[PDB]
Amino acid sequence: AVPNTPKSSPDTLAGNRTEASAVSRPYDKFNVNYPLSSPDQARTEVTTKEIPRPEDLVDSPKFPLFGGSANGYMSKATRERHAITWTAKEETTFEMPTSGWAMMNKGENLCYFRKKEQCIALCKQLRSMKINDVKIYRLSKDGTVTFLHPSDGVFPEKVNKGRVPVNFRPFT
Amino acid sequence: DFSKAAFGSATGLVAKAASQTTTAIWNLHADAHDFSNSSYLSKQVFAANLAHIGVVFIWLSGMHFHGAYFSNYLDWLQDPSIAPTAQQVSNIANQSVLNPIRVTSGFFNLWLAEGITSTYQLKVIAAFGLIASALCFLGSYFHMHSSTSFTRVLNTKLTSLSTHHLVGLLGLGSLAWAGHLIHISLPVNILLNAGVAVPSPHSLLSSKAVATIVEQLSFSALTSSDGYVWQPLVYSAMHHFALALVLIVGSIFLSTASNPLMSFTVGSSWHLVLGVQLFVTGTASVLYAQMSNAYPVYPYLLTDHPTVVSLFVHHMWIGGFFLVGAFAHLSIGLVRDTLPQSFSVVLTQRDIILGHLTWVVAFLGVHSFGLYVHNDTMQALGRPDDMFSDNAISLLPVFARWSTLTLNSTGSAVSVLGVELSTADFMVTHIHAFTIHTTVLILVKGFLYARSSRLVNDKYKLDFRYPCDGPGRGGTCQISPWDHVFLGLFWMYNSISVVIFHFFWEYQSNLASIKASAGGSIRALASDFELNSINTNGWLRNFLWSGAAQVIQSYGSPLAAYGLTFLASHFVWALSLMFLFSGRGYWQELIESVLWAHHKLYVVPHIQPRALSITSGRAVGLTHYLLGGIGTTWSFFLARIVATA
Amino acid sequence: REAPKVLAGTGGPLPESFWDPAGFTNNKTDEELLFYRAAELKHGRIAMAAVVGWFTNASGFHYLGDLWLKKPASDNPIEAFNQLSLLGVFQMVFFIGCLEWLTTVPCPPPKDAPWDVIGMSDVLEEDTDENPMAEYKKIQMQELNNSRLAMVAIIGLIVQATTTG
Amino acid sequence: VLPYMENIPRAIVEKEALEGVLAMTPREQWEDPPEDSVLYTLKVYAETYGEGKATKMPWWDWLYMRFELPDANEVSAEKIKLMEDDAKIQRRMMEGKIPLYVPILGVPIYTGMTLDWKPEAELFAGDQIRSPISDSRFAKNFIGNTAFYREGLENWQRGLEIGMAHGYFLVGPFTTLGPLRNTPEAATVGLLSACAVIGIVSVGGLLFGATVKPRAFDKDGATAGSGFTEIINWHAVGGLGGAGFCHLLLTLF
Amino acid sequence: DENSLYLMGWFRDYLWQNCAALLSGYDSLGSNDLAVWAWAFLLAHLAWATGFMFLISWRGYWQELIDTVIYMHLKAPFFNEIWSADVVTPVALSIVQARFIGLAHYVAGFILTYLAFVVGATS
Ligand code: CLA
Ligand code: CLA
Ligand SMILES: CC1=C(/C=C/C(C)=C/C=C/C(C)=C/C=C/C=C(C)/C=C/C=C(C)/C=C/C2=C(C)CCCC2(C)C)C(C)(C)CCC1
Ligand SMILES: CC1=C(C/C=C(\C)CCC[C@H](C)CCC[C@H](C)CCCC(C)C)C(=O)c2ccccc2C1=O
Ligand SMILES: CC1=C(C/C=C(\C)CCC[C@H](C)CCC[C@H](C)CCCC(C)C)C(=O)c2ccccc2C1=O
Ligand code: SF4
Repeated sequence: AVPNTPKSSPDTLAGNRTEASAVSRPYDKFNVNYPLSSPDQARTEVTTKEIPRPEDLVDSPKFPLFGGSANGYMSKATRERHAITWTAKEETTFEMPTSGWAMMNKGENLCYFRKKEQCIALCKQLRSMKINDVKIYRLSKDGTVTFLHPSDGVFPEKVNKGRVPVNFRPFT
Repeated sequence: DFSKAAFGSATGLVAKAASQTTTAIWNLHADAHDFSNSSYLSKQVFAANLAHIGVVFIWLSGMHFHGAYFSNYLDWLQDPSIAPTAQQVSNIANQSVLNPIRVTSGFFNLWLAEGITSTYQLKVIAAFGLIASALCFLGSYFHMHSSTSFTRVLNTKLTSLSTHHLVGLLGLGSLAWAGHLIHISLPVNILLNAGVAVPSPHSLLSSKAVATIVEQLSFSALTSSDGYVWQPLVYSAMHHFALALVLIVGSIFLSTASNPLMSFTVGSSWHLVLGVQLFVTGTASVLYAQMSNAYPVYPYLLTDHPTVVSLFVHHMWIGGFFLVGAFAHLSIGLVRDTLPQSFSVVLTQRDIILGHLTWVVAFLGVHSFGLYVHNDTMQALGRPDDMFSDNAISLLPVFARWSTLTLNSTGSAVSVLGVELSTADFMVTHIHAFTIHTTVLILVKGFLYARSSRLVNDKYKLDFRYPCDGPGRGGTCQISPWDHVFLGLFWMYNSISVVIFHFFWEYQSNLASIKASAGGSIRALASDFELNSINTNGWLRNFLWSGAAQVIQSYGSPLAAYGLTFLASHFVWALSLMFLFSGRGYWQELIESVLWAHHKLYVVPHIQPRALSITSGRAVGLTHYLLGGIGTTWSFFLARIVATA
Repeated sequence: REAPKVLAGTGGPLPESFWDPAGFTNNKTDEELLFYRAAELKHGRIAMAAVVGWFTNASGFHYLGDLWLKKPASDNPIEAFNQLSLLGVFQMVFFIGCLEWLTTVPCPPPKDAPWDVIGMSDVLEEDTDENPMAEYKKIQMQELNNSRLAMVAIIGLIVQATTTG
Repeated sequence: VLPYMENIPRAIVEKEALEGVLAMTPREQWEDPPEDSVLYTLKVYAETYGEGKATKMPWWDWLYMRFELPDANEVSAEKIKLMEDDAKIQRRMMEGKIPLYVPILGVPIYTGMTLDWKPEAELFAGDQIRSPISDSRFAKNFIGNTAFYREGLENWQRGLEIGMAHGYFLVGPFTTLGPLRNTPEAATVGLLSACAVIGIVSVGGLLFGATVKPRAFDKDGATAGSGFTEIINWHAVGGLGGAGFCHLLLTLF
Repeated sequence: DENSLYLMGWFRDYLWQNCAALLSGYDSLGSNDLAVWAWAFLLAHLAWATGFMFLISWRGYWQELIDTVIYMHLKAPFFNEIWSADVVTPVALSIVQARFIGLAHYVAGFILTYLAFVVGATS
């Protein structure tokens, strides 16, 4: 719909969001190994086939029982998306990070959010409800998927091998 | 045992080293009535309510005691035009100037409406009020310590509670008051207005008095019963009888089988009930404030102008405070509930509702204050014909000037209440609407963005009252529902201050206009409000600066107390500015230096001095701001309306 | 004789009370019967609004015309309309013409429901048995019954006036 | 059922009341109800009273029990369980289709229609929600047929139409409600002011096209913001035209 | 020498007394040469209270409100095609910026109020 959402594609409305962020904010860049801490840290790779962009999913079976809300991300106004892929043991209710309530599926579940903070809040809520394997992904403008949160497979609360200290200052 | 547990909070405070700080004391005060969720929460709430009822009974007993002993109530009965004073002031220091304090609470008019003619009756009422307070304290004790859990009253026994309140409390109280009116408040006022002496009130319940002296049931009695001070009591008695009948009939003719609190926890249910109750009480207070001067109901009430002004302003302030507290407790109930799925439609239309209200507030503010600033600019530029006034571009409130309808045996209130409105009324009413909308915007935003928001996505994990989430995301200060209530209290203060300013200026303008003389019948505009309340300069000159002469020239007069409270209110209001503008960290470092000074002299307090927390500092600043502003308006209004009326 | 199934139990003394006592339904295609329902609903909505306008004009709530005439307008809605300047009457005609144009050229109504000029059938689901609060057919019948009643009520008002005063 | 909910005397609780309490309480909640639940107090009174247990109780304790326990009708009536089941089915459905209330006199009044609030394309999109004001066919074909969106219109046509509308509107609030209201040249001054406002907003639109370059109207190839800039230029032209037409209709007639 | 001992003197005889002519800069009767200074008096009070706004209310509230306003803009017709909030994103003033701007309004109203009062009193 044209009054509900702008008629132009998100890329058309974005204009030159890239090549201007590199100019407006030349400091805003990710390090060579963003989700991880060391170059030799496996760096599991996922593609759009595994976690597709939300505009390519309509009535997906992995979506939870969500009725839609005005508090979701800005389609056609933002292109970055964060996705959560967690597997349930039973169908129960949970709070969406954007307010409102959704009901989890019996098996696989998949949600899309704009900010990573919403995904991390949902992960905290789910882990408080005894849920493992909560994987958080990031969707870029061109569809490249970056795997986040349990980046090396082990949650950051638990120390794991192969994790080089970062921003560690050897004094008080 | 119980005495040991009375200071149990202090014992717990000193038990752990983490609670050996002044911040622990301030938390102990802030979390005093915040009854935590437990098996005895409902007992605690009900007992606290009964204790408050006992406190109010103590207050009523004290007021009747002052009326009995420290008031010129009998002299006021002999001459209602005299100043009602009910607070003697002893000769200590040098305060003897204000020894008779003109009380403006309307207790004299109330007691006259109750048929009270002797100070012995006031003594009896004070004694029975003390007895009732003692009974309420006994009942509150009992319920807190030995009674039912009361946990079923809001979910299970809500039908019984609502039906009892509908029939017994409300209807039977209205019926009993109608009986009291008809039997002792009408006859006593008849015998006082006629000046034929008043017998004992019980002698009116004899079936041989005027009840059977004449059986005529209309406006005809001994000699000539033409007292118009008496008719409002007749109308009140008829209203109470009709209200009792309709309440009793409709209570049994109502479903009442719909409790929306099934999905809420007991604590959240209590908070939501408190919020809706506060909304109802606040709107009732505002309605009574309007109706007090809209309709005469107490004997010799309209004549006593300070009483009318005080009743209006006090009830407007109480209504505004309770309306804000309504949204405060709605936010508390929403954020403290585990599964508050009931507000799903509004939490999913969060941004839609908030943004439409934002546009409404922006539109109203720009339009109303732009009318005011445009009038200011045009009058400054010497362009009175370009202003917004009756002699210029006229913003006549047409929707106000129509209430005509088919009669069907009606009268009086079938019109605009016999008052014509002008451009000034239109503009000030739109200012009122805008300020109310902004207060509602802040409160509704606090309610909606209570569990989550686009900025912080786990605000429900932060509970109701938190200072911030941090300086991140650009800064997240004042996101809590508590902080939204904190800002909404300022905007309620602004709204109610403008409302009472409008009422006070209109009241003084009407008093001056009716003081035409008798021959002067072209009031033109005159109507100082209608002619000058169109500019901000008009207000600042002809209302604030003009009426401040009474309160600032009160030294050496009985209103010197009002002058001193005016000054103290300004002082407290600037101290509020101190608390609101500053921050916790600086004061913490200052206290660190002061505490070093203490340690240098072996003083070393162990309750470690900590400055007020961020939320505590905001609350102290808001309390001082409200106190200072409301006290300034209180002193100003009372001095102006007592000296000049 | 039963309903033509394109109307399908949508009126009468009861909802399934196909009432036509004139043969205005037989041998008529579904488009024509949909047109009949659209005309009935438009006439209704216009009436239902006109009755409220009449009773709010005959009750003294006649601003915007109190100001235009610069004097209190007549309570009688026919005389009140006659008091209006031809500029105002033709402005009303032009606005209704613009509204009718809107619902034909740029915003044509749904083919299967020409009465749905707002296109409400694109956001509402239906009345279903899983819905405990399903009342869409009930509110459709409320609209139709109040439409049919106000269609004769407004004529009663108009012909009662201008012939009795 | 559970052993303690068997042969409970009517004095403690009615049979219908017990059935209603069980109906409104989750099945897993039994055998260990929470302290604040009705079922917990009903259980506590179920023991120590009935069959071989204590058959009598003091009057004060009887009053306590009566206050703390339901009384079947109007509290645990079958209609109340029906309403609770309806409410839970409603909340299940709103995760999906939402019933439509409208706030009338400040209180939400149910209409009878149920919306499709769930977005058509992206479930978690915050701006793809469906409302009759923004998703009904009238809205789609009204905003879609406006000059800014109407199919078959060149950029200059959109600009000209929007400008004509804006210019004809803007002459209004200036001829009357202005400094030179009661003057013979009120219409001319209003026309000049409307043309000035059209020019200022057109300069603003040119500024937007030069800075943001919206690119939503550009044809193939071309340059970023060419379509929007053409729209704004023809909006200026149409604004002048519509303002002149309004001034003409004011001077005449 | 007598009324400066007590602060009600500082109000009545200084501020309330010396504002009599300034407020009459413009009224229903007309406007004189002090009209500009009464207008500046009001303007300075307005600036001072806007500083009150920036000092009392802090960021988070305003950031959420601005987020909702951005939602209204992005959902508004005829403008989502043109403004995607990517260019000069509207965010609430930072805490330091807000404190400075509130202080600036406070002192601007301070200076202009006292200048207008001095002119209206010593004219
Ligand atoms: C029926 C009325 C009512 C009731 C029963 C409650 C009950 C409650 N409120 Mg509440 N509230 C109300 C009205 C009410 N409120 C209104 C009208 C407002 C808007 C102003 C609020 C705003 C509000 C906020 C913002 C908060 C509460 C909170 C609370 C809870 C804890 C209260 C506490 O510990 O305070 C203890 C008692 C005090 C702090 C009293 C101290 C004195 C106050 C601050 C100033 C009084 C100054 C005085 C009038 C002037 C002095 C005289 C002068 C001459 C010197 C409790 C459930 C808190 C909570 O967490 O809830 C869960 C909370 O954060 N309320
Ligand atoms: C916001 C409140 C407000 C309002 C309503 C007015 C109104 C007015 N001012 Mg004014 N003014 C204000 C604030 C306001 N002022 C302030 C704060 C100042 C101080 C800077 C001034 C300073 C000022 C001066 C110095 C002068 C005026 C003048 C005027 C008059 C002519 C203005 C003009 O040309 O209109 C321009 C109007 C428009 C361009 C139209 C805007 C409004 C349209 C109709 C909105 C439509 C929205 C639409 C319905 C949306 C839905 C569309 C959808 C259905 C498709 C007019 C009576 C002049 C005068 O003397 O006249 C008496 C004049 O010389 N003003
Ligand atoms: C009332 C109403 C409405 C509506 C509103 C509106 C929106 C209005 C508007 C209106 C308008 C707004 C209109 C307009 C018109 C315009 C015109 C009419 C124009 C014209 C122009 C022209 C014609 C021009 C021409 C030219 C050119 C083109 C250029 C050159 C020059 C010339 C001049 C040639 C609604 C539905 C909402 C609802 C309620 C009712
Ligand atoms: C001053 C100040 C403090 C310091 C306040 C403290 C340490 C409170 C302690 C003050 C004492 C308790 C004052 C005691 C009362 C006074 C002596 C006045 C009352 C009695 C007189 C009238 C006689 C804060 O902690 C703070 C925190 C956040 C924002 C702003 C501020 C702030 O402005
Ligand atoms: C009102 C308010 C805002 C909102 C105010 C904002 C966002 C600034 C207002 C901008 C004014 C209205 C000008 C808007 C832009 C103009 C068109 C000028 C543009 C100038 C640039 C081109 C340089 C805050 O961001 C804030 C932050 C922290 C504490 C308190 C507050 C606060 O009180
Ligand atoms: S200034 Fe204070 S309230 Fe604001 S973010 Fe920083 S610590 Fe929190």
